Amino acid sequence: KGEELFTGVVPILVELDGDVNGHKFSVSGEGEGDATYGKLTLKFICTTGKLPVPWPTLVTTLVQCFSRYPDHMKQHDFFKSAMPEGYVQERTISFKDDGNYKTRAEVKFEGDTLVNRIELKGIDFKEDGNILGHKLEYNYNSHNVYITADKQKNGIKANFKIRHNIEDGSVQLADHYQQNTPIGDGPVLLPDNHYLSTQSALSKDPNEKRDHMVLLEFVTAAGITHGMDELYK
Ligand SMILES: [Mg+2]
Repeated sequence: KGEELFTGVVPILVELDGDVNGHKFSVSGEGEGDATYGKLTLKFICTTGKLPVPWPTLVTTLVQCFSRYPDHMKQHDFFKSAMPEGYVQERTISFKDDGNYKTRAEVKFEGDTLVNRIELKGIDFKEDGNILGHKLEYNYNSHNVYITADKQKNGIKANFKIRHNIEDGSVQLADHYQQNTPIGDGPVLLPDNHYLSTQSALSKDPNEKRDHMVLLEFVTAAGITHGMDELYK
């Protein structure tokens, strides 16, 4: 059902309201996704002024329905199956030796646009730790997002660790725990264990004076046992 909404290019809107250690801010993003290619193109603007945390710390919060699910794994794509009514996605992001973010997002269609609306709350950050001291490089490593079914919730959970490069050559770890639950009452796909292989490239718009982030991302599902190789023998 839901997967049919993702055969072409879909416009995306992202709206985030944040509070980190009492620093309030908002981010708006616009772009498009084409799940056929696992591909996202988005530009984000801090609409309140200067962003009080580094942009890379917000990438995971700022639409896994655009992941490319290989045909042989189509029955494992929770995210699209929940559309158009959508899902709630919640995360706890624990920065090693530092504070944490808690996020709540609703991801659904509004007309023909896929919208991601987020509230983010950060607490217990160190004033001159890597986050509030802005010591993170403006770049982004590749990762895997490990998904498991959460039958009790008619949804999924995921766990993964983000490695953020620090300007002195060290790494800041950000442990992620996620849960997704459908908003609608219809049936969804409950997957076998698998992962999403993610890659994200961060850049700047040379004509933009606001604080912003341009993002190119590719996400591909993997990790499910297939017998396809035997076709070629
Ligand atoms: Mg306290």
